[PDB]
Amino acid sequence: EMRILMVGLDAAGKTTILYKLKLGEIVTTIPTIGFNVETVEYKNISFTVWDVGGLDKIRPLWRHYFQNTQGLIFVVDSNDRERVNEAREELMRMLAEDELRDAVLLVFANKQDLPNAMNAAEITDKLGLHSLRHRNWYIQATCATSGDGLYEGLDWLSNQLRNQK
Amino acid sequence: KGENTSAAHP
Amino acid sequence: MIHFILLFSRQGKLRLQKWYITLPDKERKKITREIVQIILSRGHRTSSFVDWKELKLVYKRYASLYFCCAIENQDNELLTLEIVHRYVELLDKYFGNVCELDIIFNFEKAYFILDEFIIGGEIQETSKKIAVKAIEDSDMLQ
Amino acid sequence: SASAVYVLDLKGKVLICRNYRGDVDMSEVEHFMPILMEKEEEGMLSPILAHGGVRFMWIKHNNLYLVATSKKNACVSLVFSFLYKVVQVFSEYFKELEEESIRDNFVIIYELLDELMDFGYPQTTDSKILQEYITQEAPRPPATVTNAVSWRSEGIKYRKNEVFLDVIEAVNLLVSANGNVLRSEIVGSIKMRVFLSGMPELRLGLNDKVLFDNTGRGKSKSVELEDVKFHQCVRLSRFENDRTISFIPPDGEFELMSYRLNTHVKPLIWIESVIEKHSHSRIEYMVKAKSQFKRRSTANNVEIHIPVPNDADSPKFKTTVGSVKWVPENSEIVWSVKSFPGGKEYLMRAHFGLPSVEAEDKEGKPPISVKFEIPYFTTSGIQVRYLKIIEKSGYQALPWVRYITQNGDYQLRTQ
Amino acid sequence: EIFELKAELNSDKKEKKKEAVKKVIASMTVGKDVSALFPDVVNCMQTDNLELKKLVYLYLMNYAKSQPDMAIMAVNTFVKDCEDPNPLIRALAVRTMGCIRVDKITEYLCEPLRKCLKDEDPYVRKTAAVCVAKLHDINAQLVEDQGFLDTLKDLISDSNPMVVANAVAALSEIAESHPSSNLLDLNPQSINKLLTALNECTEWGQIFILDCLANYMPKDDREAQSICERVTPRLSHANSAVVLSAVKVLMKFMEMLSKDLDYYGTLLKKLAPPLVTLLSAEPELQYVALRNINLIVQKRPEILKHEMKVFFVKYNDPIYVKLEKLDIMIRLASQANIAQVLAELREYATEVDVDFVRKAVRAIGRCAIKVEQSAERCVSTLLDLIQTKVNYVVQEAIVVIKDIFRKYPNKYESVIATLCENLDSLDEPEARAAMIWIVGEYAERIDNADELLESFLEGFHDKSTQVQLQLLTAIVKLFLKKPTETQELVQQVLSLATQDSDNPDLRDRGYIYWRLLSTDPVAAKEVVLAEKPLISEETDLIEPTLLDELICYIGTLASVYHKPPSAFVE
Amino acid sequence: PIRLRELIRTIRTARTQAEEREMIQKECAAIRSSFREEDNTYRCRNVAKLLYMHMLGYPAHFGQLECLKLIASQKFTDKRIGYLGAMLLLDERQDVHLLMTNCIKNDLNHSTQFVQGLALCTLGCMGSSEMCRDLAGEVEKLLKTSNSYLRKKAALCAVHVIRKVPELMEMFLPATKNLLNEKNHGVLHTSVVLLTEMCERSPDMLAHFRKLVPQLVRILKNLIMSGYSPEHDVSGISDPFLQVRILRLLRILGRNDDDSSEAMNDILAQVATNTETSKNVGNAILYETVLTIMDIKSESGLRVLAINILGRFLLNNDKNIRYVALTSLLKTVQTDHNAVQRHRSTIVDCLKDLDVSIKRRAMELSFALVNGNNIRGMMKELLYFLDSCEPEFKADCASGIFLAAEKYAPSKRWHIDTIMRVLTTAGSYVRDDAVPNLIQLITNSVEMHAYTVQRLYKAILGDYSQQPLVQVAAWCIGEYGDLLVSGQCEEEEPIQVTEDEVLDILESVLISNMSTSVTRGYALTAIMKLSTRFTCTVNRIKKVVSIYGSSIDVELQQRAVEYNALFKKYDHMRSALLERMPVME
Ligand SMILES: Nc1nc2c(ncn2[C@@H]2O[C@H](COP(=O)(O)OP(=O)(O)OP(=O)(O)O)[C@@H](O)[C@H]2O)c(=O)[nH]1
Ligand SMILES: [Mg+2]
Repeated sequence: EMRILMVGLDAAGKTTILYKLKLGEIVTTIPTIGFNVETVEYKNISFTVWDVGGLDKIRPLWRHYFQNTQGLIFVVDSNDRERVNEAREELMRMLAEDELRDAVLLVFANKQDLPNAMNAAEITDKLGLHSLRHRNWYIQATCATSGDGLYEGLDWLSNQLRNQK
Repeated sequence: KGENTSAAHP
Repeated sequence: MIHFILLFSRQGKLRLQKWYITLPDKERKKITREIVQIILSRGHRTSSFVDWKELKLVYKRYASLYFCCAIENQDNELLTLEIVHRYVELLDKYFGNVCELDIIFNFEKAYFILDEFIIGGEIQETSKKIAVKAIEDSDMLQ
Repeated sequence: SASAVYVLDLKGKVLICRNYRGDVDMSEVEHFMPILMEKEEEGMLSPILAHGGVRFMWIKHNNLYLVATSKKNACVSLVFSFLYKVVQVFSEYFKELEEESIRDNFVIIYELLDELMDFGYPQTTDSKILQEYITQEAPRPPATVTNAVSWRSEGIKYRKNEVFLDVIEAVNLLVSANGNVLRSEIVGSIKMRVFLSGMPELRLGLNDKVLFDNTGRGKSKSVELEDVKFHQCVRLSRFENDRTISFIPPDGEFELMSYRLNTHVKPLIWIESVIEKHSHSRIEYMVKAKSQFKRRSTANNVEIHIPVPNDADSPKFKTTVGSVKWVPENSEIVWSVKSFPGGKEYLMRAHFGLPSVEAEDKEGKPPISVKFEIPYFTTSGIQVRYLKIIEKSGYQALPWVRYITQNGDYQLRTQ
Repeated sequence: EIFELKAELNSDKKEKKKEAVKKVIASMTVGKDVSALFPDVVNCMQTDNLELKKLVYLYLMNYAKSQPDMAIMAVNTFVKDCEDPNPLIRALAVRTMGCIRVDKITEYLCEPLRKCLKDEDPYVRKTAAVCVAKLHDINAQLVEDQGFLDTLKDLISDSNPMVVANAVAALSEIAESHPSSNLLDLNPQSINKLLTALNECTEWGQIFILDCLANYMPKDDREAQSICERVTPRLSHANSAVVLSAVKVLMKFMEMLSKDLDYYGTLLKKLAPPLVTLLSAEPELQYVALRNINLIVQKRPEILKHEMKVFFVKYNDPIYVKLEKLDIMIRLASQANIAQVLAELREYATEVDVDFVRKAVRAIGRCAIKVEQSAERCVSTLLDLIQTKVNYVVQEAIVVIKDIFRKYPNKYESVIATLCENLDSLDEPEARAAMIWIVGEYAERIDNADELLESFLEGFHDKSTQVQLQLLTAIVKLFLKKPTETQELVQQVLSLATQDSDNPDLRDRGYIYWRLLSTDPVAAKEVVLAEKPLISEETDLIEPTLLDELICYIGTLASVYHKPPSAFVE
Repeated sequence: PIRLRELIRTIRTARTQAEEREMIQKECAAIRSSFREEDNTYRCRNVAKLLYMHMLGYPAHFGQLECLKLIASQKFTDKRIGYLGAMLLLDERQDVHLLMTNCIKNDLNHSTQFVQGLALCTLGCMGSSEMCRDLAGEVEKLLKTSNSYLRKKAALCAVHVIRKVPELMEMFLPATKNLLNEKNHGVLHTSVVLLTEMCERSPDMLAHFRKLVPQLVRILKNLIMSGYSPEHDVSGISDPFLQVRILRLLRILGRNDDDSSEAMNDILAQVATNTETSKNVGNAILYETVLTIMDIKSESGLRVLAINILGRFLLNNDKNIRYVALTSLLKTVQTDHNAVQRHRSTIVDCLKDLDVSIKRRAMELSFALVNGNNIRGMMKELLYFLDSCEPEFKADCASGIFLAAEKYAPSKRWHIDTIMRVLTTAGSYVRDDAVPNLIQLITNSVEMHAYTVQRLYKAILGDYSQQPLVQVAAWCIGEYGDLLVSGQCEEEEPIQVTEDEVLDILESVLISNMSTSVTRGYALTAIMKLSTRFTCTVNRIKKVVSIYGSSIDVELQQRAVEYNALFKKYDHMRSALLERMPVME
C-alpha cells in the first residue's frame, strides 16, 4: 500500500536486487537510464518500489518523483571508495530538501561479497549517518545473488510503515 | 445511485 | 456453526439469503425482517456484534449492501468476520471489481462461490486460489 | 385543526412540508413510516397514527402520503375532508399527481398551501376561483373570493350558452353465494358541465315522489329519492321547504347532487356459476350471464371478472360471446363482451390447471365484480323534468341530458 | 457553496436574487440547512414582486424559531407592507406575522394587526381574524391586553359572513384557550344572525359556525326547534364534514326537544338516511364515521335499528372499516335480522385476515350473549365453523362457546358430545383452559373426561397459571361428579399442585382443595358445587355521563377514541 | 420465456410493491404455463427466474418438481441450477425432498468430481436425517477415495450427517483414522472441523482422538512456524482458519486431561508469543489461544500470561476487542476467579459504553463477577445502572440482580432491601418467573416479615400498575396481614396499619382494570386468607365476595362461588383450612 524508492549511484546493484526481491532472480540488467517499477507483496504490505537510476544526467531528475513521496532507500556501492564520496554528496544533495522529510532513510550496503567492501559500520562513518536529524536511518549488509539482508531491510521498512504490534 | 462502488478496493 | 447467511441492502432489499437451519418460510421472513430491522437501526461504533436470540451475531458494513451471519455462541467471533472478508475477496476475484449490479445481475454465481466455499456452515476451502480455480473449472465445463 | 400539513414519498422523506402553528415539531414526521410499518404489520393500520402526544392523520395517494399532524384534539373530519379537497384541487391543477409535480413545480404549491389554510383553518378551497389569482403563467384577489357566492365569478362570457346534464346511474349490489340479494341500493350522481354567461340561477326539475306528493301527482311514474346530498351552491333551506334545487351554478364541470335510494328491482346482469374445485388438478368455471332488463338496451363494454386461483396454469376458455383475457397479475379473468344486449344469455366455460403441490397459506375467495356501462337507460327511472335558466340579460340556453347506467361496487359473492 | 448563493443574493439584479431565493427555498424544500442564509435574505425581501415575497415569507415562517435574534429586521417591512394598495400582499403579510412565533417580535405586531382588522376588503379582514387567534396562540394575555376579543366580537357583528365565520373559528380557538373567564356565549339574536350567516358563508365556515353551537345550549322548546329547523337542511350537503357537525349539534339539541311533539320524531326519521348515506363516503372519513355511528347507536339505538343491510363489509374495504362494521352489527343485532347477520358472519370466517376472523367469531359470541333468541343458531353456526378445523378458528370458537356456556348453561348438553373431539392438539393456552372448563364444567354428559385430561396432565408443570388452575378446578369438579373413576386423578393433581409446583395461587388453590377433600369431600357438593348465579356480563355501553360529554365531541379525536379529550391531549 | 436478467431488470423497473407483485405474477404465470409444456430447454432460466422470485419472497413452492427434474437431467448446467433450487426451495419440512435420494446417489456415483461436488454440496447444506441414513454409506465412500476436491466436501458432509443423525457417527470413526497428514489444508481444515465435531459428540471418541494430539501439535507447529504462503493467507498467517480450528480441537481436548494438556503446552506458549495484536486476525488467534488455555487444565503460569493478554484486550480501543475481552472474562469466570476480579473497575467502566452488546456483556460479567465479598459495593452501581438502563436491559438486569443476590446475600434484611429496591425501580419489566422465586425466598425468611410487609405496604400504596410488584404484594398481604395489622381487633390509638385501607388497596386493585386477573386471583385469595388472619374487620369482605359472584372472568366466578359458599354456609370450615402454606425448596 505504501511507496518506496530505490535510488543511489549507478551500477550499485539496486535493480539486480530489485528483481531479486520481485522474482527471486538475478537477471541481465543494463545500467538503468530511465526508471523501473515493480510491486512486491511482502507481509501483506505491497511495497511499491520506484527505482531511479544513478547516471550523471538523471541525478537532477529525482525531484519528479519527490512530489508525494513517503519513504526512501539509498543503496550504496561499498566497493567504490572513490565514488562513495560523490554518492555521499549526492545523498546530502537529496537530503537538503524541505520536501524530503517523511522519507525514512534505508541504506543497503550492497555487493557484500568482496573483501574490499567495507562493513556496516565503516560505511556509517564515511557517510556520517549519526548526524542525521529527523532521519530514521538503518544500515543493512545486502548481497544480490544470495538475497541476504534484503528481507531484513524489508522487515525494518515494514516496521517503519505500520505503527502497530 | 451509490451502487457502482466496488467492495474491497483491491 | 453458522446458522444462516444474509445479504441485505441499505434500503432493506434482500440480495442473498442462506439457511443452514431448516426453518420454514414464514419463520424465514420473520427472522430476516427482524435482523434487517436490527442492523439498520444500529450505529457505527457498536463493534458489529449483536447478541440476538442465543446467537452472537456477526454482521459487517462493507458498503450500502450489508452482510450478516451468526456463528454458534461458543466459538471465536472475529474469524466469522475473516470468513466474510475472505468471501468478499472471492467475489472480487471471480467477478472483478465487484459492483452491486454484479451481485444483482449475477447473483447465482455468488451463490455458487458460496457453495464452493462453505457447505453446512463451515469452511471447505481455506485457499483463496483453489476455490476460485475450481469454480472457473466448473464454469470451464459449462 | 392541524399544526403542520405534510406530504411524504413512499419511503418517508419530505416531498413537501407546511407548518402552521408550531404545535407539531418538524422532526416528528420521521417517525411516521416506522409507525406505519409497526401498526400495519399487526393489523392496526389506521388513518390516525400516534407518537406519544402527536397524531398523524393521513390519506393515501398512489405515490403520496398526505400526512396531517396535530398534537391537541384536532377536528378530525375537518382535516380529512381538507386532505380530500387538496387532492381534488391538485388533481384539477396537476392532472397526474406525482413526485415530478412536487419536486419541480415547487414555485406554486407552497403558495397554494399557504392560501388554502392558515393556522390549521381552511378558508377558501374552491379550485376555479383559486385559478383566477394563483397562476403559474399578480393582481388583486377577486371579490368572488370574498363573496357569499364564492363558486361563480362575474365576467364569464361564452358565445353559445350550453348546459350539459349527465345523469349517471351506479348500481350497488352484494349478492350472496346462495343467490339472494343482500343489498340492492343505487347511489346516483348528477355531474353538470355548465357554459353560461354571468351570474345565472338554475332550478332543476325532477320526478320526485315526495315533491309529487306535495303536488298531488304521486300516482304516475316517479323516483323515490330516499336521500340526496347536494353541492354547497344549492340553497338547501329552499330544498327543505319545497324540494327546490335552487343554485347559482359553478363554472364548468361540477357534480350537482349525489342521491341514494334503495331499489327492489332485479339486478341488471345475473351471474350464475359452478366451480368444480378438484384437488391439485384443475378448476372449472361454467359461468352463465343473463340480463334481466328490457330487450331494447345494450350493455356496452362489460368486464365480468371472476377471481381465479393464484397459481393456475394453462388457461382455457370455451366461450360463446365475448373475449377473455386471463389476468394473473390480479389473479382473475376479464370476460369482455363489447355489445351485450338485454334479455340475452351468454355462456362461458373456463378450464384451468392446478399444481400438484399445495401452497403454505390460503388464497381467499373474492366476489364477482362486473364492469357494465349502459347508455340511454336509468334503472331507477329518474327523469329530469325542466331546468329554468334565470338571467338578467335573458336568453335561451340549451339544457341537454343523456342517461347513463354504470355500476358502483357491483359485487356477487363466490362459492 | 453557500457563499456563491449569498453573492447572487447580494447583487442588485432582480433575476439574480430571484434565482438565488428560489435556490434557497429549493434547498429548504429537501431540507438543507439554509438557516445560515437568514439575515441576508431578510434584506432581499422588500420587493415589488409578489411571487418573490411569498417564498421569502415561507423562509421566514420556516426559520422564525431558527434565528430568534436576527428576526427583528422585519417589523418595519411588515408595517410597511400592511399599508399597500394590494390587499393580497397586505393579508399575506398579516398571515406571515401571525405564524412567526417569536415573543421578541410580537410586541410590535399589535397595532398594524388592529388596522388590518379595520380594513375595508373582507379578504384581509378574514385573514386578520385568524391572525388574532394566531397571536393568542403565541401570547394570549397580549391579545387580552390589546382588547382584540371585542374586535373579534365586532367581526361577529360584521356582514359578508366569511369574515364572520373566520371570527367564529378564531373565537372558538381563543375561548378554547380561555379558562372560560368571560365566556363568549351569544344572545340568541346574534345566533340567529349566524343562522342568516349560515346560507352564505363557505362550507368550511359552515363548519366553524356550527362549532360555536357546541358551546351554546338553548333554553326553550321553541327556541331549540326554531334553530334546528334551519340546522336541518345542512344534512343534504356533499361534504361529510358539514353533515357530521350538523349531526353533532342535532344530537346535542335533541335532548331539549319534546319527544311527545312530532318534531322530535321528524328529527329522528330525517337523520337516519344521511347517516346511512355517509357510509358511501371515501373510506378514511368512513372510519371516523363508523366510530361516530357507534357513538350514536349507543346514545340512540332507535335510529339505525332497521338498517342492517348497509353495514355488511365488502372485499375492497380495508381492515379498519371491516372491523368497525362488525362492531356496528354487534350494536344493531336484533331479533328479526338474525338470519342475515349470522349467515353474513358465517361468510366472514372464510377470510384470510386472521384478526378479522377472530373478531367475527367474537361478534357471533356477542350476538349469542346480547340476544337469547338466536344463541342456538350461533351455537350451530359456530359448531359448523369448528367443522372447518382451522386452528385459530377453533382457538376462538372454544372460548366463544365457553362464554356462551357461561351465560346460558341450560340446554347445551348434547352439543358437548361433539366438542370432545375438537382437535385436542390445540395449542393456545386461552382456549386450552377454555376447553378444560368445557370438560370439567360439563363432566356428567362427557364419559371419557378422565382419559382426555391425561394428555392435559402430562406436560403439566410448564403450561401457564391459568391452564393449570383450570385443570385444578375441573378435576375436583369431575371427581365430585364421579368419585369412582378419577380417584387417582384428583390425588395426583393435588400432588402435582401442592408439593412440586411453586406457582403460588396454584399452590394455594391446591392446598385449599386438598384440605376440603380431606376435611369433608361430601361438603364439596355444596361448596364447589354451589348454584352459580347468572353471570353479569361485560356490557360495553359507555357511561351516559361520559357519553353526553362525547355527544359534545363528535368529529374530534375524542370522538374517534371514545375517550374524554383530556385523557390523551398534552 | 425471458431471461433471468430480463426479469431482474423488469423487477428493478418497479417502484411500488403493489405494481411489483403484478410484475412478479405476470412472469410467474409465464413460468407456470411454461411448466405445463414440459420444456427441458428453457427450464434452466424458468427455474432461475422462479428462484429469483423466491429470493425476494414470492410464491415458488410449485416449481420444485422442475428442480427435481433439473436434478434428474443429464446436462451440467441444468444439474447445477437444479441443486441450487434444491438448496433454496427444499428443506427438511418440505415433504417432497425425499425424491432427491436416488438422484443425489446416482450423482454421488457420477464421473465428474464437480457433479459429485454438487451432490455432496446439497446433501451437506440441507440433507435430512432420513436422507442421511440413506446416503451416508456413499458419503463415506467419497471419503474412502482420495480426491482432494471431494475429500473436503465429504468431511463436512460427514459433519452434516452427524449433525442430523448423531447415532451414525460410529461408521466414520474407521474412515477418519490417520488421514491427518493431508497436505491440502482445505481437506485438513474440514478434517479438523470433523474431529472437533466428533470430539464434541461422544466421550468414547475422545480416547481414540486424544491419542492423535501430538500429530496435530506438529501440524499446528508447522503452520505457526510457516512464515508465508501464497494462498491461505490473510494478514501474514498461513491459514489462520485451520489454526483456530486446531486450537479449538485443542480447547475441547485435554479440558479434563493432564497428559494431553501438557502435550499442547509449548505450542500454546509459542502462539501466545507468535501472534500479532495489530489486525483482527492475530487478535482472533490470540483470543482462541487464551480460550484454549483457560479451558484445558493448563499450567497456571500460562494463565498468568493469558490474564495479561486479557488485561491488554480490555485496554484496546477497538470495540471488537472490547467485546472479545468481555466475552473472555465471561468465559473464565469460574476458571481463575481471582485474577478476573481485579479487572472490576474496567468491567464497571464498560457499562457506560454506547453499545447494546457491550452494556449487555459487561452487565452479565458484573453479574458473574459477584462473589461473597463484592456483594456490597457492586450491587449499588448495578442497581444505579438498572435505574440508568433502557427497557430492553431491564428484564435481564432484573433477573441477574435476583440471581446473584439469591447466592451471595450477606444479610437477609439487606437481601430483601435490594430486592424491594429492584421491585420499585423495575416494576413491569421483571419476568413473572422470578416472582415465585422471590415468594419462596421471603417465605424461606422466617424472622423478618414485619420489616418485609410494612415496607411492602409503604411502597405499594403509591403504585399498583407495577404488575409483578402487586403479584408479590397480594400474597404478602394475604399471608402476613396478622404481622402487618398487629393487635388491632378494634379501634385503638392511630397506627398507620389501619385494616380498612389494607383491604381497600386490594379492592382498588380489583376494581381497576390495571389487573391481569391473576392479580385478581391473588387478591381474592388474599381476601379469603384474611378472614381468619383478621378478626378485626370481617363481614365486609364477605360483601365483596357476594357482590363479586357475577364477575366476567371464568375462574374468578368459580372462585367467588367457592368462597361465598364457605362464607355463608361453612364458616366452621374456613378457619380449619386457612393455615399458612408449607415451605418447599
Ligand atoms: N558479484 C556481485 N556483483 C554484484 C552484486 N550486486 C551487484 N553487482 C553488480 O553490480 C551491477 C549493477 O547492476 P544494476 O542492478 O543494473 O546496477 P544499479 O545499481 O541498478 O545501477 P543502474 O542500473 O544504473 O541504476 C550488476 O551487473 C552486478 O554485476 C553482488 O552481490 N555480487
Ligand atoms: Mg538499475
